[PDB]
Amino acid sequence: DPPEYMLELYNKFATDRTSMPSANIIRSFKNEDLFSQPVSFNGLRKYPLLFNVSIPHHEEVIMAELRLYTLDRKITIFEVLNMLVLVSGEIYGTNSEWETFDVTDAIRRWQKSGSSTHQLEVHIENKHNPLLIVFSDDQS
Amino acid sequence: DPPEYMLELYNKFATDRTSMPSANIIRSFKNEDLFSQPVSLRKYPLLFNVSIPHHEEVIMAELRLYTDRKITIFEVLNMLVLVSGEINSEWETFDVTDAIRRWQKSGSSTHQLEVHIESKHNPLLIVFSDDQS
Amino acid sequence: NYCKRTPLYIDFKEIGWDSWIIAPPGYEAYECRGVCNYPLAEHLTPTKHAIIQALVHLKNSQKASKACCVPTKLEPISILYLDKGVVTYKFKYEGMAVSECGCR
Amino acid sequence: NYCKRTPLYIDFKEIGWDSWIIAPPGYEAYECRGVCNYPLAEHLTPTKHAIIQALVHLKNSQKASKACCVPTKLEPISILYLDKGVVTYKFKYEGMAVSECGCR
Ligand SMILES: *[C@@H]1O[C@H](CO)[C@@H](O)[C@H](O)[C@H]1NC(C)=O
Ligand SMILES: *[C@@H]1O[C@H](CO)[C@@H](O)[C@H](O)[C@H]1NC(C)=O
Repeated sequence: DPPEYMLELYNKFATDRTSMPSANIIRSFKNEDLFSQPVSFNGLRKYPLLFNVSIPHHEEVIMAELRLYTLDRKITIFEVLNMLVLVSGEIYGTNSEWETFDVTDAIRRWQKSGSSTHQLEVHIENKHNPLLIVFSDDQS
Repeated sequence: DPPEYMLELYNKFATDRTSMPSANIIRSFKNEDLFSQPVSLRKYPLLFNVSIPHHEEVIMAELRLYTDRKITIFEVLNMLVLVSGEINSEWETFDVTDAIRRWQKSGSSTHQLEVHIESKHNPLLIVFSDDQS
Repeated sequence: NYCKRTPLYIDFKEIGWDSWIIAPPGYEAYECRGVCNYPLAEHLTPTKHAIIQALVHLKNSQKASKACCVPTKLEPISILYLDKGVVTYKFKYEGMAVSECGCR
Repeated sequence: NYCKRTPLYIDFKEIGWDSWIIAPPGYEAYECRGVCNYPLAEHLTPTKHAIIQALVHLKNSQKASKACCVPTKLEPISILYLDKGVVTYKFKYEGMAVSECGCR
């Protein structure tokens, strides 16, 4: 099963000769949990995520973003070490289905902490499973 | 015809593996004879066909002369005093590295010099150059 | 007969490499067919040893083997695959397609 | 049978190269004899294209030719010669002798 985002990145950089990827290696990571959607007060719906990230230490992470599937809310992402806020922003309307969130600084610290299965939580005030994209450039 | 100096440096750096030439490329150039040696203070001129590639860097260049004297050598442009020194050793060297550095820009050209000694074994020029490609 | 850039289209489904290589289905890698005969031309990027080996085989074919028509420069291509089960896209997978042939 | 460093001593007087090469009289350039068959060993420094070509020749020998045993790394040697009539000594005449063989 090929992620649609990874298939789009292949075709885009081949068709459009004006742009090239920010990094040579673009890796796609998948979520582990697939059965959680707790709801709480004020419409504050939350759900956790988990990823098996193994980025070689001899590479430099140029960019890393989290892709989330939606249908006017404030999407704030956390990291379970009791929760570490990574990035928080706002979404507009129910028309756009996907969204990206920069987590480059988080993956850079995980490269020093070593390869580990990290867990995150998202708070919104075959399926479209969220995935993680890592742009890393080799130094060898 | 192999110059004795070029054969000696080959055997030296082949026998002794502790030392290497100052430059990879070592070229030998020969003088043009004019059978003249006025005496008074003996002087005699020399001429060389030097063609050093511009894509190389001249690390060092010395002139080998066959012989107390006051050897002062010149270069015919007026006359340009190259080096002056002090002097029975049979051969002797005099650094002309800066002279070849200007000749490297001038292109392949037949340069002429003059040697003044105040007081076969043909004098030759040795050029140590390292490639940049 | 001559050391040239003979075309050679490739398909990963024929070699079962569809397991890890997601895309593309194939590409034009080319190949370097022909033979290297002395004298060797400068447009074939020969080596100092290849020039000597061709002369020695000319004198005695049993003394030394022939020079060979092999790729000298290899261009990269963008591929999408799984590296240890991880969907990886490499815009520059170097060493795949041939751009220059020669003798060694 | 294997792409290996088979010995190959050379003498310039046999090829008439004593005209310009003053010294040495000869040297051990070695050679890379053998053949390259899939799977290619890591001791032969293969390439991404060389691995694919071996798979295609294994499947269909008519589709693509086989990989070749050619020198991959060439060490220098000190020589004394005439470069356009100029006595030149090159302490490192690169590309003369083979130190590592492989497939391409
Ligand atoms: C997933 O993570 C574990 C350690 O938590 C690791 O041993 C395993 O290799 C990872 N999965 C893959 C496909 O590498
Ligand atoms: C001497 O220098 C001239 C410069 O014009 C050059 O053409 C000629 O080839 C040189 N002599 C030799 C023997 O190379």
